[PDB]
Amino acid sequence: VADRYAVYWNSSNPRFQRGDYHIDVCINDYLDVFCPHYEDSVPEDKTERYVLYMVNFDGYSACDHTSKGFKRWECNRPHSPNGPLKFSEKFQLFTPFSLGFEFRPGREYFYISSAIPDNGRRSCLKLKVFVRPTNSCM
Amino acid sequence: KEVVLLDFAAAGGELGWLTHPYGKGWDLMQNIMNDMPIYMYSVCNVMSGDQDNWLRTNWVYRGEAERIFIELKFTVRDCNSFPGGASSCKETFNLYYAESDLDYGTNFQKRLFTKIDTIAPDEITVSSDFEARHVKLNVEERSVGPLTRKGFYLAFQDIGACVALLSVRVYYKKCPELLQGLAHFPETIAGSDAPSLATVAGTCVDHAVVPPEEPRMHCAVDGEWLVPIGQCLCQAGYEKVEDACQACSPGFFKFEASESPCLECPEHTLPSPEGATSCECEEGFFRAPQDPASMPCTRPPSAPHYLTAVGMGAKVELRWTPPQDSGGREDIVYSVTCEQCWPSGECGPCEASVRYSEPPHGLTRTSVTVSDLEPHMNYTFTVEARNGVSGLVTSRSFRTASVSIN
Ligand SMILES: *[C@@H]1O[C@H](CO)[C@@H](O[C@@H]2O[C@H](CO)[C@@H](O[C@@H]3O[C@H](CO)[C@@H](O)[C@H](O)[C@H]3NC(C)=O)[C@H](O)[C@H]2NC(C)=O)[C@H](O)[C@H]1NC(C)=O
Ligand SMILES: *[C@@H]1O[C@H](CO)[C@@H](O)[C@H](O)[C@H]1NC(C)=O
Repeated sequence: VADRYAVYWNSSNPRFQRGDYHIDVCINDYLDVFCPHYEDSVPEDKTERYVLYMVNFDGYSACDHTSKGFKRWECNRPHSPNGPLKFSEKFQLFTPFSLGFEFRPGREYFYISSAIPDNGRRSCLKLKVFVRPTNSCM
Repeated sequence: KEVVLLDFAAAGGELGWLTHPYGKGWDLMQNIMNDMPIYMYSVCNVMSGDQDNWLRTNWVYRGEAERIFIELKFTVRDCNSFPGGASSCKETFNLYYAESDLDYGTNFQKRLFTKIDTIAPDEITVSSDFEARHVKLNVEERSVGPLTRKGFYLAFQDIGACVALLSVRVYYKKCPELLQGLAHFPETIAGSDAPSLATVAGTCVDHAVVPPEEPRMHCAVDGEWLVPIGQCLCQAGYEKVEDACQACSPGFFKFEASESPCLECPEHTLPSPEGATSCECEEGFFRAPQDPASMPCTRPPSAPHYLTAVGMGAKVELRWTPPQDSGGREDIVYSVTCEQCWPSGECGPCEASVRYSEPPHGLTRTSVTVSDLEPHMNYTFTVEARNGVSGLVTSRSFRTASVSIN
C-alpha cells in the first residue's frame, strides 16, 4: 500500500460512516475502489448499489452531482463473479485520452456517491484526495 | 472469412501483457465510454527524456496462418497541448514481432524482436479535443509474413510519446468453402507472398464429371477465390439444379454429358420413371443403329399411296405417290421388282433383258422409264416403300400394278 491505495465502498465502513474520509496519495500512485460485494445470499434490498462521481469542492460539499462533475465508476454488479467489482484510478499528471483524467501535485480532489436503488436523498458518502507535492512523496 | 488469433479489445481487460521496464513504463487504465467499460494500455513519459518503453503481448499460437493481420485502434495526443511541454515527446511508436517455439513466459528479450512499421496517427488529440471530450481515435493496419515457427509475439516500443493502445486484434485469412459450378472446393488458407495464387483441386459434386477440362480454383492473399478454370457436368441421366444435380423428372431424360437440362420424352414412348438415360420405346415403334434417342419412335413406311404405269409409246413410264404414313421419318427408299405371267399361264419373274432409265432398288424419285420390253404380257410390277427401320420388319409394305404394250 505504498503505490496502491485501496478502499471498499459499502455503507458499513467506519471511515466513511464518519464523513471526513480523506487520503494522501502521490503522483503516479493508484486508487483502487472496491464496490459492495454480496454473496448470492443477499435478498436484493440489502444489496448496495451506487454510482461513483468525480467532482470538485462544491460538488463534494453539497453532495450534488447534477451541477458539475464527472461520472467515473458504476457499482451495478452486487453479484460480480471474481470477488468485488473493481474501479481503479491512477494519479498521473497527464492522460492521452479525452476519456481519462489528469491529476495536479498539491491540489486536492473529490469523489461522491449516490445509490442506484436510490435510498435517502440528503446525506451520502465521500472521499477526499490530497496529492503530496513534487518531492514530498520521498 | 477471417480467423482470429487475438482481440485485446473484447477480452474485457483481463489479458494484461508483460510491461517493461518493470512497471515504470506502459500502463493499463480503465475508463468509461459510450457508458460501457473499456481498458487501454497507455504510456505518457514525454518528460523523462531517454526512453524505451516496451509493452509485450502474451503468446499467440500460430495455427495454420502464414501472413497475419494486425489491427491497432488508438488515440495519440498532440505535443503543443502540453503546458510544461518538454519537447522530447512524439506521436510515433513501434510495432514488433517474435517467432518463438515456446512461450518465454515473463522472460523478455528486446533484441529478440524485429520491427514491422512505425505506426503514427491520422488524427492527433489536441488541447481542444479535451475540453469537449472528443475522442480522436486511430485505426491503422499492418501485417507481416511468412510465419514459420510454432508461435509468435507482438510488442510495442515507446521513445517517449503520449500514446494509448485501445485495440489489438490479430487475424488471418482463408477462402470460404465453396460450391461453384458442380465442383466442390475446400475452405483453404491464403498465404504470404503478395501475388500468391492458391491452386486448389476441386472435386465433382454428386453426379457430374470431366469431358476431355479439370475443375480448378484460385485463392488470393485477401482470402478470395479468383480464376475459375474448368467445370463438372451433370452426368448421364441427371440435370443440374441450383448447385445440386437433381434426377430427371417423371417422363424426361438426359442422354449424354451435357450443359443441357432434361429433354421431355419424345413421341411413341412410355412415360419413363425417375431419371432415365434414353427414353423407353413403345410396342410397335423403333430406332436405328445410327439413331439418336431424341429422334422419336418410328415405324416402317406404308406402301406408296398411288400406283400407275403410263404405257407412253413403247417405254412404260412408272409414276407413284409417296406413302401416306412416312413412319414419322424422312429417309424412305423405294425398291422395285418385276414378273412375267404369260397367257400361256405359267407365271415367273422378269428377265434382266429389260432396260430402265434408273437403278431398281433405293429410289429417291417417284418414276422411271422401262424400255427394252416384250409386247403382250400381264407385265406385273410392284414397288415398295422402305425406310431405315424397315429391317425390324419381315411384314412387307408395297403396292403393285401391271401393263402390256403395242
Ligand atoms: C465492506 O467494507 C468492509 C470494511 O471496509 C469490508 O471488510 C474488508 O474485507 C476485505 C476483503 O473481503 C478484507 O481485506 C482482506 O484482508 C485479508 C487479510 O488481511 C486478505 O487476505 C485479503 O487479501 C484482503 N482483501 C481481499 C481483496 O481479499 C478486510 O480485512 C476487511 N476490512 C475490514 C476492516 O473489515 C467488507 O468486505 C465490505 N463488504 C461489502 C458488502 O462490500
Ligand atoms: C394379271 O392381270 C389380270 C387381268 O388379266 C388381273 O386381274 C390380275 O390381277 C393379274 N394377275 C393376278 C396375280 O391376279
